[PDB]
Amino acid sequence: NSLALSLTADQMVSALLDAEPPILYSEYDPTRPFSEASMMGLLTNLADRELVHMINWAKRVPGFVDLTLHDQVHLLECAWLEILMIGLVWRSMEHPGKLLFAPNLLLDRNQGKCVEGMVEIFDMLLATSSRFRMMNLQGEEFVCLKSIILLNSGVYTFTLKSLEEKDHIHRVLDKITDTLIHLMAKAGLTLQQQHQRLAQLLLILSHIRHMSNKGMEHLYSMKCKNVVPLSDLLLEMLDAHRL
Amino acid sequence: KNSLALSLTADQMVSALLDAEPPILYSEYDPTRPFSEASMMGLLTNLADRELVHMINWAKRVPGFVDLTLHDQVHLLECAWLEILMIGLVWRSMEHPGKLLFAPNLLLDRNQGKCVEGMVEIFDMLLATSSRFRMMNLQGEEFVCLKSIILLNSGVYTFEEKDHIHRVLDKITDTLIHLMAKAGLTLQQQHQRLAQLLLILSHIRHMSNKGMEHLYSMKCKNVVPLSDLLLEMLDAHR
Amino acid sequence: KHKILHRLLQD
Amino acid sequence: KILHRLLQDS
Repeated sequence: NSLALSLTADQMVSALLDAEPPILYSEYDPTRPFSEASMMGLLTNLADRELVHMINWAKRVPGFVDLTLHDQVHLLECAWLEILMIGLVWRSMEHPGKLLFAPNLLLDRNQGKCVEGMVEIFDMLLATSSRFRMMNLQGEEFVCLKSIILLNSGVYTFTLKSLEEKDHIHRVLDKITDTLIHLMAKAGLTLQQQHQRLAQLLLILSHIRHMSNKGMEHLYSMKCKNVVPLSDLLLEMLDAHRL
Repeated sequence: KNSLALSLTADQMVSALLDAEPPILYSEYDPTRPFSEASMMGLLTNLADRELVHMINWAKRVPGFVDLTLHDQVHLLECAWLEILMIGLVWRSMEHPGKLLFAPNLLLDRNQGKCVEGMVEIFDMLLATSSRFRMMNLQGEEFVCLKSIILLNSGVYTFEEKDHIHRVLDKITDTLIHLMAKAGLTLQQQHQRLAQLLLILSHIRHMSNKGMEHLYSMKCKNVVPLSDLLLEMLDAHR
Repeated sequence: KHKILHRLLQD
Repeated sequence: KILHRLLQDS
């Protein structure tokens, strides 16, 4: 018997909102001059500290604690960059043409173009926050989409006891889908508009996967370049995708 | 600048997509069952180049795709072509558990994917998608909707021409819900099944990215000859 | 630019 | 695995 299946729609939103990680700050110094590796060093330092909060945020996600320890590791190893990217996109939603990596680090594409290869990832992140701004995404819907990424990005890459846990994950995903529809019904949307918005939101997750795959490849060349420092946890997450 | 795709009903949308379905192609009929690394990739890239020609004719027959500009049509195909080939492969492999139906005369299991290094990884992901489509009891009318959604959505955030695509995407969403309610599913089962199907597209995107990288390394090996059309579709991702 | 995709879409 | 034990801390 699990708790994630016994949660109501409002209880699902309250649990995901209380589990929201904080907005960490960057070590950015405007006095200090700026290199291609200095900017990436700030972004990789920030992502590492955010990984510590994400690991503890995932524990408070309904159903995630009911999973095998090895199953929890697999889901995070495949979704960690997706979740970082959607969090960055969500924060940058109120800043057209800029990415809010940290409250003290707001970068436009020209500042972010100082790192080669990062220009493409930068534009895709800006286009995702533009799409969220056009749709007027709500925080109740964002925390739902982020929990969907955590549970869905690693189920198709995981015997009868192992399929019982996989069938349990899909029951939690269906609970979050019911919650998304319950949120849209309160906003006055008709039954036709709820299905369209639900489809529009889940299709964006396909783009976030594309950004994470491309972002994971650029992070790999940064390792071999060896110029930008990478933490041991960030290097473990990188070895999880290549292997 | 109005299009005729938005005026079609849900039934007219299903029929237009079904009649636009590409044919099932064959591979070379040499009975040498033991494959080498170059033999298998040669047969697969030859089939992919021939299936790609029919995909372009299928794209033009997708309601709404003809209304885009020539450059917008090129962008959508350039980023979605491998996904469309993959979801088509996964669909034909549904009634063949543990095997991928590349062609009616080219059915392969995962042990045969070991002949090419790096192929067994993508092999397992494709087999896993067939199992999901099989256990979800995916219908043909739902499949043609998921394939058109990939075509219109995969490159839509890398561009009012974008509004036209989002209106057709909403049209196919209405078509998908219309198909599920037609099959007797309740309201709760409709948006749940809608969500489950669309979340698989996120994984089809992942297989495409893993497969697009594997196709780039074979260009750098220059062992399996790739067609010029396949090379131009591959160059669009770099 | 010259693309084979352009010709296949126009024919 | 660092991710293993961080999920494991209680």
